[PDB]
Amino acid sequence: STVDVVEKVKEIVAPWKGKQGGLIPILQEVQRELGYLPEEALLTISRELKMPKAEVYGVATFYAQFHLKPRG
Amino acid sequence: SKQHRIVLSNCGYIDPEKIEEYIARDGYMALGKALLEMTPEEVLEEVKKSGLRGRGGAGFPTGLKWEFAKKASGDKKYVICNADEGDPGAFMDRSTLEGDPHSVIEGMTIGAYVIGADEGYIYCRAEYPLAIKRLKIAIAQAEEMGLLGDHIMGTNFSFHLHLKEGAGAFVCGEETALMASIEGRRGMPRPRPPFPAQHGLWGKPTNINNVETWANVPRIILNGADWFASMGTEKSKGTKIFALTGKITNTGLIEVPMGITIREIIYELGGGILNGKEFKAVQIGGPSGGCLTKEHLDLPIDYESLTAAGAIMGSGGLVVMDEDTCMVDVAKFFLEFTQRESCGKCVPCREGTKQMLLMLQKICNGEGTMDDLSKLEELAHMVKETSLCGLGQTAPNPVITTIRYFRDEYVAHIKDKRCPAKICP
Amino acid sequence: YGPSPFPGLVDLDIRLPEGQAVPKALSNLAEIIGKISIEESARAMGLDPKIAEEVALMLISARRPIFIIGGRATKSHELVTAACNLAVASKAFFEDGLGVVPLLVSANSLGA
Amino acid sequence: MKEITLTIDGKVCKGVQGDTILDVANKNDVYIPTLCYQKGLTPIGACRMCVVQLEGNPKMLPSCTTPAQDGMVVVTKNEKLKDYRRQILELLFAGRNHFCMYCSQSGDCELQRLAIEHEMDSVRFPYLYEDFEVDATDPNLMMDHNRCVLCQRCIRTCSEIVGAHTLDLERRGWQAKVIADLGKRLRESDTCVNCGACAQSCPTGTITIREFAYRGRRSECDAVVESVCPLCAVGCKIKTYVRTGSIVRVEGTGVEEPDGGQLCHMGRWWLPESTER
Ligand SMILES: NC(=O)c1ccc[n+]([C@@H]2O[C@H](COP(=O)([O-])OP(=O)(O)OC[C@H]3O[C@@H](n4cnc5c(N)ncnc54)[C@H](O)[C@@H]3O)[C@@H](O)[C@H]2O)c1
Ligand SMILES: Cc1cc2nc3c(=O)[nH]c(=O)nc-3n(C[C@H](O)[C@H](O)[C@H](O)COP(=O)(O)O)c2cc1C
Ligand code: SF4
Ligand code: SF4
Ligand code: SF4
Ligand code: SF4
Ligand code: FES
Ligand code: FES
Repeated sequence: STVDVVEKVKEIVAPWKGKQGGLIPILQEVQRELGYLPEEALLTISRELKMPKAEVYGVATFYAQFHLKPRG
Repeated sequence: SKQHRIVLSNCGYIDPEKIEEYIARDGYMALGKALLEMTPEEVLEEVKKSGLRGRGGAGFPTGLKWEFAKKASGDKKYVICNADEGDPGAFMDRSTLEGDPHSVIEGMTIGAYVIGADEGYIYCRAEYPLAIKRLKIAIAQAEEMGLLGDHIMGTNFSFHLHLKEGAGAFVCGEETALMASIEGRRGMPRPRPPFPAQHGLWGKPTNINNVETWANVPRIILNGADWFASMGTEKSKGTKIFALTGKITNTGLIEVPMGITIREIIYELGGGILNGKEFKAVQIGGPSGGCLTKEHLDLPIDYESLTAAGAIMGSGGLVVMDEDTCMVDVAKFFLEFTQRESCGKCVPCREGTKQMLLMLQKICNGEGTMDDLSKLEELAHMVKETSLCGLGQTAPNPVITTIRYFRDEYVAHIKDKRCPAKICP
Repeated sequence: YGPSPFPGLVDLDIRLPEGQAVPKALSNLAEIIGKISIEESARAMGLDPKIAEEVALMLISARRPIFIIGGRATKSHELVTAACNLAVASKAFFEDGLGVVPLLVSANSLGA
Repeated sequence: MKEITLTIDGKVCKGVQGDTILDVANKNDVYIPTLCYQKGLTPIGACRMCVVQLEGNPKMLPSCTTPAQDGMVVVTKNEKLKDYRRQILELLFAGRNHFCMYCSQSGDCELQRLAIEHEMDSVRFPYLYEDFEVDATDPNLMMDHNRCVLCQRCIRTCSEIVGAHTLDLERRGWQAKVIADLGKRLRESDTCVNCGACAQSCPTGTITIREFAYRGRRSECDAVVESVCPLCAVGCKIKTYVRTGSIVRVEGTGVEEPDGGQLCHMGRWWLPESTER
């Protein structure tokens, strides 16, 4: 559910608020627990870390390990 | 066969997890004699005469980099260990972090003591879970014994390690891309003159180094410096881990001193090609490295000697080719790798790499003219001399080196339309 | 009492209810010059004691704060003084003046 | 010392020990080709057109990011550099789809001027005919990615000067692209203030103000007058361009002040829309 991922990634970004770094590990752990990075996950990561959406989408699509669509 | 092992002088004659097995073989002694016997200055100057050049690929004297990092402003430093080995064939370094993480921990600690670094990072790809596991447990098993926590030996010296798991890119192995990747940004290299010793992680001075040069500072401290300078030629002193692979009988990691003729590497160490075939070429520096052939058989392998031969030393992978392999296809494969792992920041690389891939594809497919070869050569030279990061400056290496030694093999694709690879129409 | 003009950069949205919140604000900042009471000065501000408490707590921990006073606050020449007093009650000084930076709607303000 | 001296093109130039070579060149009059350099933004190092070499050293150094050091001789024009710069321009033209015939910036584009000054009359490369998106969803701004040099001066203007970090780079490699928030079109992005600082920063004709297309070319103006924006109190300095009794373009002078030349939607949309009432 698109509402489950909201709180579920809230609990993954919790240990990282206000620590000056560690965004690619956040994305790594959202990839581990979802297999892909949905748009809702990225929007909530941006709203919690108060990092712009352009930055999180740029770093999410920079690496080949991540995926923006559900994988087979 | 017969080779000198310094970096991997532990291999399997050690337990990879429990530390007291490691200390039973002079494990942490260096740290003591550098933290309780010597001064934070002589430890730098006696490394500076050891001639330990950067084993990461550049070949820079680590003593000079440590001097640049120590003589910095402000009181906040860092030490970083680059184990984001992205070359598919350069498992050289993951094997070291999986064999003896404690020697690397010692090296990072010695660096922190000399430079004056409080914190420290290690960069490992999330694709290597074994090294990450063993290092995460080794740092704990080494701080419990009071070697990686606060007031080590009670000497006003603290050193914490934060293992950072890499994301997986190959451009993220450069200093600036690594620094950007730790800070949660894109691994896009930045201009060099603000070097990562006056301005690094979060603006604080850093001393990024490779893992095999980190695995050498411990031994050169304890066994001395005059001894380490007695295994080099005249400029490059020490050992070097090589990944001998390809169509060779004996494949794996070897440790030869520097200034070794390549013949011994392929004719008597691996024991010859993996059939009754003959030797055509050997790529020396992984994907972004040149390729040497039979005119280079008695040329010693150094940092300065390989450069004159168009081949760079980096990722240390020595992949050997049979007589059947074609150099046009070899160049295309090694350039299609560096294209996929390009950042897309500098015009020369973002464009010329794709264009050279197309030119090589049309020269191998028989649709090549006689001036597209000149176009390819000039494009290689332009991308080499204009690109920002070393990726763009060493990506058109397997084209320059395949044209300067196999020029007839290229011209044969334009004039007689047939290929000695015997694999394609 | 507005739409929080930066929905995504603010970390403390304090919505004041209308009426006479100007004396409430001026008495609230009076304590920050002396003690640095709050509950009594936080009733017309429509904030439970805790809300005003950590407002003051973040206001005191800032070494160089600044206030942006808008044109809505000019519905009463009292609230402008309230903002300018919150400026002095937190040591928001600069070599050209206080940290108030009013948002004037035209350029010929003094001229007009 | 804080007072160094170099020799660019034989001409002796003065400068300060902290600047780069391009700054010392621009300080006197001296010309160096630039495409990704913008006064007011931290040097990027992407186009590699500002390459320059010293006597003795065969290496090539980017004049915009390499610092100046007293005693160095600088050579900006020779056969090697002309060849390399022409190859870079030909790569840029063969990679993307540049149609100068109907470009809105077809007489004031930095790339086109650099191509004409280097006598480019052929591309020498197989002309990759790739399909790039043209984003005209926003009624005011148009982003035609067929004309992108990937200089990132739009991503640096919406980040350090504006703050509305709406633009960034999508997938790496040759597939690099300038996207809005989360790969959306500009009209779906909520973090945009419609300031047009990106249109002023773009050297090519990728980002373009739509309603003044083909009229707001700085090359075919009649007069340039600098004044102040009357609409609000900030009072931003402007660079009004006049053509046939009409304001066709308002650009923000003040790339040295903290504003950075970014004007508000009013300052650069209402003012040229006012002259046609
Ligand atoms: N996987 C790999 O290991 C791999 C992959 C490709 C290539 N490579 C190697 O990468 C290299 C690319 O060059 P590079 O990126 O190492 O750059 P470089 O050759 O300029 O590196 C020089 C080193 O010296 C340091 N240095 C130099 N001057 C300094 C100063 N004034 N102050 C502080 N530090 C200073 C730099 O920080 C760096 O560590 C090639 O030599 C290549 O063989 C390695
Ligand atoms: C594309 C590219 C990838 C690199 N990858 C690595 C790497 O994985 N590990 C590494 O130690 N150095 C790597 N380097 C070299 C770095 O610049 C290195 O951190 C630097 O040379 C310092 O290490 P050294 O002093 O031991 O040479 C890479 C360089 C480039 C251009
Ligand atoms: S952006 Fe410049 S080079 Fe490209 S089509 Fe338009 S005028 Fe021509
Ligand atoms: S209009 Fe302004 S806010 Fe929007 S993308 Fe352009 S510069 Fe950024
Ligand atoms: S849109 Fe313009 S400014 Fe932005 S990267 Fe492309 S060419 Fe450069
Ligand atoms: S451009 Fe906009 S912000 Fe600047 S003075 Fe004019 S109205 Fe005010
Ligand atoms: S590689 Fe020469 S035959 Fe295709
Ligand atoms: S202009 Fe000097 S590198 Fe881009």
